[PDB]
Amino acid sequence: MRHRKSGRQLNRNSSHRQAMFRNMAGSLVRHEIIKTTLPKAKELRRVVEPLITLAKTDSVANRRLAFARTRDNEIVAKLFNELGPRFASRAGGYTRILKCGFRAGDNAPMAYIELVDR
Amino acid sequence: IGLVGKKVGMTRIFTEDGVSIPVTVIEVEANRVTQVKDLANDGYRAIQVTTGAKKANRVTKPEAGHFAKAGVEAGRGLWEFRLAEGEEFTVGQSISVELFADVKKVDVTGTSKGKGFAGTVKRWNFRTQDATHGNSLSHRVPGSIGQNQTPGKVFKGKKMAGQMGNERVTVQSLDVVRVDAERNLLLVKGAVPGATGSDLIVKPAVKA
Amino acid sequence: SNIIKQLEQEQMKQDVPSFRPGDTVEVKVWVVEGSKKRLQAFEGVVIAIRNRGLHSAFTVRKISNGEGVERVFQTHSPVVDSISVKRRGAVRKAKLYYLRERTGKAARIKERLN
Amino acid sequence: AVQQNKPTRSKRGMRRSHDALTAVTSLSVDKTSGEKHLRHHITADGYYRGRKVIA
Amino acid sequence: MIQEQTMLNVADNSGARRVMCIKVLGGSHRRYAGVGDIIKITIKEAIPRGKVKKGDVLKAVVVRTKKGVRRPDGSVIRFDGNACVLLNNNSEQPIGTRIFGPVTRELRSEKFMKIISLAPEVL
RNA sequence: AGGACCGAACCGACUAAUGUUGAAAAAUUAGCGGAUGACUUGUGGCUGGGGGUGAAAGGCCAAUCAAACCGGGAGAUAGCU
RNA sequence: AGCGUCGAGUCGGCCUGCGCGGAAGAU
RNA sequence: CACAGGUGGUCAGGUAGAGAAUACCAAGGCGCUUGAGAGAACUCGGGUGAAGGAACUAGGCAAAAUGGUGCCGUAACUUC
RNA sequence: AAUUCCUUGUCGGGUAAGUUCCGACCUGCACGAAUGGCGUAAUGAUGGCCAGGCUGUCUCCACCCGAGACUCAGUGAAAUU
RNA sequence: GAUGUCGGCUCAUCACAUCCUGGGGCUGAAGUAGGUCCCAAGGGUAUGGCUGUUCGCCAUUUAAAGUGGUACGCGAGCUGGGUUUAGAACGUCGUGAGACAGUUCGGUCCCUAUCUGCCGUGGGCGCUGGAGAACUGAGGGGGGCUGCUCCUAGUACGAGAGGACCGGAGUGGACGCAUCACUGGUGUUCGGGUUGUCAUGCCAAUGGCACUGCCCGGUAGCUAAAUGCGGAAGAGAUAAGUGCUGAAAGCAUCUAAGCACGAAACUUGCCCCGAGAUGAGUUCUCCCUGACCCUUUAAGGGUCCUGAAGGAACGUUGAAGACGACGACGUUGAUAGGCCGGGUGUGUAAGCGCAGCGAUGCGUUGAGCUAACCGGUACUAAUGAACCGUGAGGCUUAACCU
Ligand SMILES: C=C[C@]1(C)C[C@@H](OC(=O)CS[C@H]2C[C@H]3CC[C@@H](C2)N3C)[C@]2(C)[C@H](C)CC[C@]3(CCC(=O)[C@H]32)[C@@H](C)[C@@H]1O
Ligand SMILES: [K+]
Ligand SMILES: [K+]
Ligand SMILES: [K+]
Ligand SMILES: [K+]
Ligand SMILES: [K+]
Ligand SMILES: [K+]
Ligand SMILES: [K+]
Ligand SMILES: [K+]
Ligand SMILES: [K+]
Ligand SMILES: [K+]
Ligand SMILES: [K+]
Ligand SMILES: [K+]
Ligand SMILES: [K+]
Ligand SMILES: [K+]
Ligand SMILES: [K+]
Ligand SMILES: [K+]
Ligand SMILES: [K+]
Ligand SMILES: [K+]
Ligand SMILES: [K+]
Ligand SMILES: [K+]
Ligand SMILES: [Mg+2]
Ligand SMILES: [Mg+2]
Ligand SMILES: [Mg+2]
Ligand SMILES: [Mg+2]
Ligand SMILES: [Mg+2]
Ligand SMILES: [Mg+2]
Ligand SMILES: [Mg+2]
Ligand SMILES: [Mg+2]
Ligand SMILES: [Mg+2]
Ligand SMILES: [Mg+2]
Ligand SMILES: [Mg+2]
Ligand SMILES: [Mg+2]
Ligand SMILES: [Mg+2]
Ligand SMILES: [Mg+2]
Ligand SMILES: [Mg+2]
Ligand SMILES: [Mg+2]
Ligand SMILES: [Mg+2]
Ligand SMILES: [Mg+2]
Ligand SMILES: [Mg+2]
Ligand SMILES: [Mg+2]
Ligand SMILES: [Mg+2]
Ligand SMILES: [Mg+2]
Ligand SMILES: [Mg+2]
Ligand SMILES: [Mg+2]
Ligand SMILES: [Mg+2]
Ligand SMILES: [Mg+2]
Ligand SMILES: [Mg+2]
Ligand SMILES: [Mg+2]
Ligand SMILES: [Mg+2]
Ligand SMILES: [Mg+2]
Ligand SMILES: [Mg+2]
Ligand SMILES: [Mg+2]
Ligand SMILES: [Mg+2]
Ligand SMILES: [Mg+2]
Ligand SMILES: [Mg+2]
Ligand SMILES: [Mg+2]
Ligand SMILES: [Mg+2]
Ligand SMILES: [Mg+2]
Ligand SMILES: [Mg+2]
Ligand SMILES: [Mg+2]
Ligand SMILES: [Mg+2]
Ligand SMILES: [Mg+2]
Ligand SMILES: [Mg+2]
Ligand SMILES: [Mg+2]
Ligand SMILES: [Mg+2]
Ligand SMILES: [Mg+2]
Ligand SMILES: [Mg+2]
Ligand SMILES: [Mg+2]
Ligand SMILES: [Mg+2]
Ligand SMILES: [Mg+2]
Ligand SMILES: [Mg+2]
Ligand SMILES: [Mg+2]
Ligand SMILES: [Mg+2]
Ligand SMILES: [Mg+2]
Ligand SMILES: [Mg+2]
Ligand SMILES: [Mg+2]
Ligand SMILES: [Mg+2]
Ligand SMILES: [Mg+2]
Ligand SMILES: [Mg+2]
Ligand SMILES: [Mg+2]
Ligand SMILES: [Mg+2]
Ligand SMILES: [Mg+2]
Ligand SMILES: [Mg+2]
Ligand SMILES: [Mg+2]
Ligand SMILES: [Mg+2]
Ligand SMILES: [Mg+2]
Ligand SMILES: [Mg+2]
Ligand SMILES: [Mg+2]
Repeated sequence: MRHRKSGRQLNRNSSHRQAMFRNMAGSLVRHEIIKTTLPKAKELRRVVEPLITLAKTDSVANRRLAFARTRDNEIVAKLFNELGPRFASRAGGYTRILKCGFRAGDNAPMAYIELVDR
Repeated sequence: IGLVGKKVGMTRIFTEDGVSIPVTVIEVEANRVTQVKDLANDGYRAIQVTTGAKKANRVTKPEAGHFAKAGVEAGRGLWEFRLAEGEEFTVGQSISVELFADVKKVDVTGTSKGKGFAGTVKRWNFRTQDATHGNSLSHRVPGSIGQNQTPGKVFKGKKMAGQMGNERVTVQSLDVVRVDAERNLLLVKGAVPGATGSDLIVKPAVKA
Repeated sequence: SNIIKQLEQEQMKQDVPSFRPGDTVEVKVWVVEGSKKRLQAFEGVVIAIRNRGLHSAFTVRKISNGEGVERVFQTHSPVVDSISVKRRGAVRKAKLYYLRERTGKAARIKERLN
Repeated sequence: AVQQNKPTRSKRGMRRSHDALTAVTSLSVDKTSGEKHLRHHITADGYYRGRKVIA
Repeated sequence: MIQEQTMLNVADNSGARRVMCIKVLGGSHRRYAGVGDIIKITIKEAIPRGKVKKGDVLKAVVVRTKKGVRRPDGSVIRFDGNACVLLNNNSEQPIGTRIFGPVTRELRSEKFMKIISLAPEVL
């Protein structure tokens, strides 16, 4: 049973998932649109959107929390200097997932996830 | 008869003499009578009731006309209650939790929480075999399922793994702790079937 | 939810004092030995608090007549007549289960004087 | 555990009575580009619901 | 929550120091004795010149448990150790003259009012 | 000093689980024994089948051993199926 | 036979036909 | 077999360490040639567990436990 | 008794309870002196027994993390009949 | 041209020659408590020490620790202690190889389930116009155990000792169902402490790796040891048994006619499934009221138009779930995520200042962070469509209306 449980395992261990979503969150902030599998896109929202929320309030503490969760100062800088400012008036929903068919190699359901004002 | 309610959740009532009574809170909104079954037309005596408030788009035209015949708003479903020898009700009558004002004990029916596909240990309280002492791949497995050539088959009703829960369960003879007609609440002592939010059928206790 | 909130809030005591893990508290409990009722004091260290509205509880550890005793009080129970902080303890943790393995000098808690 | 008797071509067919694929019931038509697409999916030219969403 | 093989401390001056539960009495397949339950015990360790001897088979009433007791408001009382009071095998009356450490109000019964009276406190 | 001690490499193989149409015709994993010696290992050499070799288990002698393998006597013989 | 009364049969061996009990088992 | 096996020699960085153990790294080399989901039973490999503590079992099998250095201290018996 | 059939001999010890164990007895079915007798410190992945510690071994299982199992796409066996 | 074996474990299922509980006759049955026989199979029916044991003995329970059948039930379910390979030894026999239903130590247990069966769960078609619901209940399944205490009553009974029936009340054991409010477990998705090391230029602060590195706490969920509930009462027909009236047979006789009692068995009552109940049931509601031509004039066939109710599909999903299924929701929207507020948990972040030689302490500060929770909120994603499903529904006969 998984009654009321959140979070997808994605056939990985916890440390792999954490590392993967840190990378993928970095990729989405950097590029503003990425193509990934639909389940990964849905989970990535729960990682990326809180980073954008954190980035609305520029402070050393918040930059360091963002750095702890991204480990990339280019990404932290973009969050606090661009995205947080860009999304200051938006109450959540900083991303949109667009389904885009099936991956050739494994028939994986694919989606684009992008920042909403890209 | 009984009423249809909703499992809100569980809490406690502290009594003045320092007893904590575990209570299931049941929200019993007005049950509106949608149909009265009689012996002439239907061959048995019953009321059909509705409760709650369904949204127009989700109410089909067949459903709408049934409610419209009764002259009541669409609720979230229909439930029947068999009538006693005396009991009379009218179509469109609303029945409140005040029904239970003088009732001491109730039977509460709901749909149990769904455990999905359950092993024999969980489903039937089978004992596990040895975790060690040489056991090969047979820790929680059911063991033997029959005899030998006589009878050369497994008997019907054999306890085996399968779907557990997500089925109708009645818990009998629950004490009515409080009937709060103003808040549309019935408080019953102890647990009742189903998750928070699920439909409950509450009836006066059959046993006594 | 909002329903259960309302049912719970009307039963909640309004006069529960502030206390923290590590405090020495005296809890006076109603004891009915027959029909006569009286207050029995239970004094000891708060080793755990469960903050959970009406379902709040706290665990008090005492050494009584040789023996370590713990009592888990249901904070809003009418059995609990009164609670009073006798001494404020300075501890880091929310839960002082480590005190179960300590006696005497090892089980001392520094006073929190502020 | 293995068969004592060779299962028939009949029995094979019967087991495969549930193997048939379901065709796409209908394709949606983008309101701008007029391209057919899977419903709730972007078009091959990168439209979705009239908007050019990718390039 | 005492079962067969559970070692208990002795909350009396009968002379036993350590006793082992060899039977939870009062029903077929009965698993556990809590506070107020009679158990069959064997004395594993005793004082030199006590009223009881090592290897004696007696009854005892469980007076403290680590699992503890629940009260009607949902409260719990738990002890650091499991303790019992040795009883005469036939009469089920306390062997010792003193009781040591707290007991609970679960013992308040004509059967064990001697233990209550002798106990240094009742919780 | 030591067929001394603890312990890697190295040599081994006591227990358990897995695996048993294996990843593997003997292993993997966790533990285990020896670890300056009657030790271990590379290269090459010698011993040949009623023969060898054997700190001896009928062990081993090319996944084969109470008499190797290959070819031959040979279509042995088979009151048996 | 029941209690001298009472007014018609009664009694139990034999041979034999057919039944009755004796007679509890495991999917 | 693009096979968790077998195969002798040589070289020997850093931090911690007695160490060629072990952990993390350097140089250097790799992610092991099906993937994607899901988060049932059951199996496998693991983590934690109230109270009890060998009651398990042929048997404490397995597991849990012990585990370092310095110092103090150390019984029967003994071929010393 | 690595030997004893009768046999779980008998007595003592250990356990609440001990066909095993330890110590005895001698009635050695069927020990016995280099196919050695009886001892014996040390040693042992050796056999038996007891105790402390320790624990999911168990009472009696619960939850969790992973790999399978399940679904989709690709490839695609087997014994048997 | 193989039908795996003792014992254990797991899971059973039936018989009744009944161990307990239920009913009853007789008793050398005062009571209590037995003995014996009859009825009764609903349910229930020990844990340990020793031994491979089954068994047995022993300890201590229990209302009781039933007896049997089921390939001495159950190894394509587990074990492998015993038996029964190869090693070795003892006693014993044999000149010896060796041997012993003597003993002793060691000693590989394979199978991915086609069919039947069983537990679950779907798809198809049917049920006669289609559709959405609510039902009836043929039939099936589950459940059915019991202690102790108190009252009645120290009554009846008894010389005492002791000590009831019947009836009533309470509280347990075992078992079962549900649930998570409580008490707790778990909680590698939350917070913190900390060892070694590597990195982010460095400091400070962080992150990676070391079993989640090791740990301490812990939210939701799941959950038991947690806490609610259950077994029934009642009814019918009975068993053994007890009778009433009563002849045959002037009597007697519970039986032949007639009538009455009588048990955990039976049929109900309680719970769950249930119309594929093809004997395919009922009730309520909803929807479709067009043209046209052929030929094989028939439940014939095709076209043009029409496309309902509703369904499905897709999407967002769920205390529903292996997949199907089932439930919620799809902008006229709280379905999910985010966001906001709260709660909860952890336990006083960072930065800065102050004190200290410094480790560190103190202030800012119960701070900061906070998953699955609660209450809200259209910010994001749930699309306009399209698709399937049709167009008044056979014949015969009756009863009524035209
Ligand atoms: C090999 C036959 C086995 C597996 C076992 C057999 O037991 C014997 O035959 C005892 S002799 C013993 C058998 C096996 C093979 C060699 C050795 C000697 N051991 C390991 C045994 C128990 C029977 C006595 C004879 C019949 C059996 C079928 C049913 C049964 O109970 C079997 C046979 C047909 C079975 O295949
Ligand atoms: K030869
Ligand atoms: K002998
Ligand atoms: K000799
Ligand atoms: K049986
Ligand atoms: K009798
Ligand atoms: K029975
Ligand atoms: K057989
Ligand atoms: K067996
Ligand atoms: K078989
Ligand atoms: K098997
Ligand atoms: K078949
Ligand atoms: K809980
Ligand atoms: K919890
Ligand atoms: K670090
Ligand atoms: K039907
Ligand atoms: K289902
Ligand atoms: K939302
Ligand atoms: K601070
Ligand atoms: K600070
Ligand atoms: K806080
Ligand atoms: Mg959720
Ligand atoms: Mg995978
Ligand atoms: Mg890690
Ligand atoms: Mg579920
Ligand atoms: Mg078991
Ligand atoms: Mg195996
Ligand atoms: Mg296993
Ligand atoms: Mg048959
Ligand atoms: Mg055949
Ligand atoms: Mg198929
Ligand atoms: Mg050496
Ligand atoms: Mg070797
Ligand atoms: Mg190894
Ligand atoms: Mg050695
Ligand atoms: Mg060594
Ligand atoms: Mg030999
Ligand atoms: Mg060879
Ligand atoms: Mg030869
Ligand atoms: Mg010739
Ligand atoms: Mg030939
Ligand atoms: Mg006869
Ligand atoms: Mg490869
Ligand atoms: Mg290789
Ligand atoms: Mg090598
Ligand atoms: Mg290394
Ligand atoms: Mg898993
Ligand atoms: Mg562990
Ligand atoms: Mg534990
Ligand atoms: Mg513990
Ligand atoms: Mg212990
Ligand atoms: Mg044992
Ligand atoms: Mg046992
Ligand atoms: Mg071991
Ligand atoms: Mg270990
Ligand atoms: Mg013998
Ligand atoms: Mg003997
Ligand atoms: Mg003896
Ligand atoms: Mg023992
Ligand atoms: Mg001896
Ligand atoms: Mg000899
Ligand atoms: Mg000689
Ligand atoms: Mg010798
Ligand atoms: Mg054959
Ligand atoms: Mg009988
Ligand atoms: Mg029957
Ligand atoms: Mg019945
Ligand atoms: Mg026994
Ligand atoms: Mg058998
Ligand atoms: Mg049997
Ligand atoms: Mg097997
Ligand atoms: Mg079999
Ligand atoms: Mg064996
Ligand atoms: Mg031999
Ligand atoms: Mg039944
Ligand atoms: Mg229970
Ligand atoms: Mg909760
Ligand atoms: Mg907790
Ligand atoms: Mg934890
Ligand atoms: Mg952490
Ligand atoms: Mg630093
Ligand atoms: Mg690294
Ligand atoms: Mg590394
Ligand atoms: Mg008469
Ligand atoms: Mg009963
Ligand atoms: Mg807090
Ligand atoms: Mg920090
Ligand atoms: Mg402060
Ligand atoms: Mg918040």
